[PDB]
Amino acid sequence: TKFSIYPPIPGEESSLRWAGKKFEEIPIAHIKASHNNTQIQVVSASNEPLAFASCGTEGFRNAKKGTGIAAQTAGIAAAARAKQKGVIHIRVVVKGLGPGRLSAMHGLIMGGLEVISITDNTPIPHNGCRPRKARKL
Amino acid sequence: YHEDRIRAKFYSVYGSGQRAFDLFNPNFKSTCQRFVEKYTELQKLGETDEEKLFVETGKALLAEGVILRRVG
Amino acid sequence: RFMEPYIFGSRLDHDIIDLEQTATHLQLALNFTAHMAYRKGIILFISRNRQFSYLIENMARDCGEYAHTRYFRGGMLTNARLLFGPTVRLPDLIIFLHT
Amino acid sequence: SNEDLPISMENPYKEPLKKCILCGKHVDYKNVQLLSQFVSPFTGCIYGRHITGLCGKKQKEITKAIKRAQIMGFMPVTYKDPAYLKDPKVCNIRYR
Amino acid sequence: PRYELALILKAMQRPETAATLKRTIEALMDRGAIVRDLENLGERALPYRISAHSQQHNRGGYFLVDFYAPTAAVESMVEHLSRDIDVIRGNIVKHPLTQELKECEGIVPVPLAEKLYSTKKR
Amino acid sequence: KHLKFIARTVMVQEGNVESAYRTLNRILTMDGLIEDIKHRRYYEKPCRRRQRESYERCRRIYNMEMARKINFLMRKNRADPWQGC
Amino acid sequence: REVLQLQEEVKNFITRENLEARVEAALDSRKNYNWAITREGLVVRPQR
Amino acid sequence: DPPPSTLLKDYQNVPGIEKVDDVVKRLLSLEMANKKEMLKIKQEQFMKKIVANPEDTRSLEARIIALSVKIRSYEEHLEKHRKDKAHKRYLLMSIDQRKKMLKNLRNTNYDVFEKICWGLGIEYTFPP
RNA sequence: AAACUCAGUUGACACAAAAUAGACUACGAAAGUGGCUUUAACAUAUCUGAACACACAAUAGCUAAGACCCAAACUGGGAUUAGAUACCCCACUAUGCUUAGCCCUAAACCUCAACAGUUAAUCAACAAAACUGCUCGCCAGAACACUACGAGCCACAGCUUAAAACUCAAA
Ligand code: FES
Ligand SMILES: [K+]
Ligand SMILES: [Mg+2]
Ligand SMILES: [Mg+2]
Ligand SMILES: [Mg+2]
Ligand SMILES: [Mg+2]
Ligand SMILES: [Mg+2]
Ligand SMILES: [Mg+2]
Ligand SMILES: [Mg+2]
Ligand SMILES: [Mg+2]
Ligand SMILES: [Mg+2]
Ligand SMILES: [Mg+2]
Repeated sequence: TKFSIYPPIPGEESSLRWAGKKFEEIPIAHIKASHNNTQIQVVSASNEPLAFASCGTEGFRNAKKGTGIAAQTAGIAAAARAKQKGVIHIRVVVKGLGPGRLSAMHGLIMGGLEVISITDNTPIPHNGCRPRKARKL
Repeated sequence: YHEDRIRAKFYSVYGSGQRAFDLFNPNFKSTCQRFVEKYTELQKLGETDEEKLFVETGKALLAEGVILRRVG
Repeated sequence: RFMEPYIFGSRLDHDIIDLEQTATHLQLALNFTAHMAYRKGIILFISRNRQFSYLIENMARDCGEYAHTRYFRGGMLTNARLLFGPTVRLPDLIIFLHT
Repeated sequence: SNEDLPISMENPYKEPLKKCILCGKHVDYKNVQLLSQFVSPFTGCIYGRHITGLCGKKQKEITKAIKRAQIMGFMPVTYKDPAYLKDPKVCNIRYR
Repeated sequence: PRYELALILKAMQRPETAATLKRTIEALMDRGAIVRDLENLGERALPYRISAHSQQHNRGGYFLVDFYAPTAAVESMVEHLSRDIDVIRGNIVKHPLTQELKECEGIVPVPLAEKLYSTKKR
Repeated sequence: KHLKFIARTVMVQEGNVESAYRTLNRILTMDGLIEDIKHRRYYEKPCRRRQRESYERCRRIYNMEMARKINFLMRKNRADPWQGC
Repeated sequence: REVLQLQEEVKNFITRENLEARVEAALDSRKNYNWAITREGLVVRPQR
Repeated sequence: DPPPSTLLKDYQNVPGIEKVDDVVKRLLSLEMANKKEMLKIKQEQFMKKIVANPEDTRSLEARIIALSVKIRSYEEHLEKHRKDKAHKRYLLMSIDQRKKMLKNLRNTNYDVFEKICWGLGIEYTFPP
């Protein structure tokens, strides 16, 4: 066989396992990377919160929150908290295009947790609420 | 020319063929040209159907020693 | 456009030149060239086609006439009195192997 | 006159037009597999005609069928139906 | 004219599905429709979690009802399909077989627009 | 309302998380999702959007024509066969 | 030809007489409208 | 309006159409068709009622009858869709075109013009 | 900085808006129209034809009654400023939406009137190659003047029509 980037289908005979668990059982790591912040929350497969971290929680304030270093620190803290709760493998889902979008992941990798699938869930209204007018300077 | 339709049919059925074109020779006759000549003479004999003329020309050329390798 | 009358037709998007008109035009051109040479005129072949340049030059040198296949400087004919001299004799006939 | 004069007729050597893969075939909103063959596996976006290589008529038909299937509960909107990932790859897209 | 009704029914047992299909076809005939055929596309997971009548459904039974009905009836039928609790979704369309498969000669090679500017040197 | 971990999901291959992230980013760029996300931050007025789309179409057509012309004329770029003439 | 073919087809139509039988037959059977297209224009049918 | 049981214009001359099944008759009736077939049936009825030669469709009379049927359809549509400005314009333009055609017919053939006005119920009035 | 004590995952949930398709150039008289379904439906094959009527006419706006996601004149803060406004940040309103009427203005622009015809000997320039026939509308230095007056209009700081005197040798 060969590797497939497509995730294994839920309710399908997939031989792939991670620590004896199935893909639908691996806990989730949500990373909201807003233009000035990075919030990371780890939940179980049954949406049970386990670890939460953010640049504000780490102590970074104002523009320091919107930095890759702060996102990496938040990722490291969240990964440490999850590891203390028994989390090893995670499926990372990320929304937004903040500066820490990748950096947080790096921190979440530096904490010892293994990322098995990178998922994007950026909110994209096909056409919904009208966005704010363009800034003039 | 009238032979253009015959040439188009021949190229559709058989393609270029092994016999390459010696364009330098002014009297060179290609496989398509021999097929056209056979078609014309057979039509002059009296046969009028296009499919019958084509198949009889193919059989006659095969008898004459022409490698008419059909593509389809 | 102006070459349309001399074109016999188009064969698979390739123009074919009517050799019937070409025969008459070439007869007229050869007769005119022969008459000019007979009158001891100056004949200047011109062709910027590099591939044939050498050959054309040789032909000129073999027929006792003049050739110009290299780059045509601005004013070889309209300013010949200044480029060559006030008493220079311009060619009495110019033959283009390539126009 | 002379038989050697060229005759006026249409081109016999002319090749047929490159018909699109869906030409002559009915496109239906219930054919979720065929519609999924022309959407992005990851985002569900409808590919353009420069990718699908389809004519304008068939591209419009495919687009309308995809929209109808998505709004009528026959086809996922935000991605490609996973059971149809093994279908032949007719799109000219390269992600890797 | 000819209308095809695509019907996503709530996943349930065979007696309930039969009763719901019979009720739907009976309503169609009451409104004046003539049912040409009834095809069962089968039970499958919905592409998305459709919620109907204060109930979220993930799977449903896909069926087709081809029929000939007067135009003025169609709207009424839709209203009935908006009130049938066992119907996850119902959509009436002009039947695709009615539309003619007009011949497509091919992807004609139209080039870019020519002579868009004057012939003077620029 | 859709199923999770099917859309915009890339499986990591032997732990090369960086490579998987780059692949997902390339997928999003190719599908145009990044363009939409960044252009929907602020409202582009319809006249501005039409002008931008027309300019993009003109630029794409001009670039394709220039590339085709360069490719067609590249054949002439061989070594000079008539050196000295 | 069209009207005669319509006459033939009406026999197979669903009426109140055979409504239950046709409904049960539809419930038993399944119709598949999915089929793929290849780069060569050849239709690939699915397997039941 | 013609009765809903009336057969379509394309099927009235089909042989054996009176011996077919009742469901077949319903399928080929105006009830199971859209409004265009009803308009065609109305136009054919008006043609048979008024014009001397119903075969001729390019005659001024046939054009006036068809335009009158279209005007009737537009008025029926605008009874429900009062805010449809496009069909309001279509109705007014069709009325003006019918007025022009009636003027031409009255100038050319007056007995036929009177028959048109009586059959279609048109009350010709000179413009201000 | 102000203010919120809310934020994140999941679930339920619109009278708002309509990714990708669309690198398409279609429909409509124009304005305009890009989610889906259904109904109704896209005038006239002989052309032209409104200060002379009928019917339309983006956005903004008025009147009345609703809808509340977001956006947002205005306003209130926050910064900033000597202070204040604008820009930036936050909150919020008219308004954008629906219903029923009004208002009838746009760089309402393909800045190239409608119809028919020609490619033959090009054309001040630039723009979208040059013309012919025919008809309607319009123009006759600039500025005064998208003005005054008169008249009409559901319009009341409005729209349409539209001058003159003084002045200039230019525009
Ligand atoms: S190639 Fe025939 S419809 Fe597109
Ligand atoms: K949309
Ligand atoms: Mg007119
Ligand atoms: Mg007018
Ligand atoms: Mg308006
Ligand atoms: Mg308004
Ligand atoms: Mg707001
Ligand atoms: Mg405009
Ligand atoms: Mg006009
Ligand atoms: Mg004004
Ligand atoms: Mg005024
Ligand atoms: Mg006044």
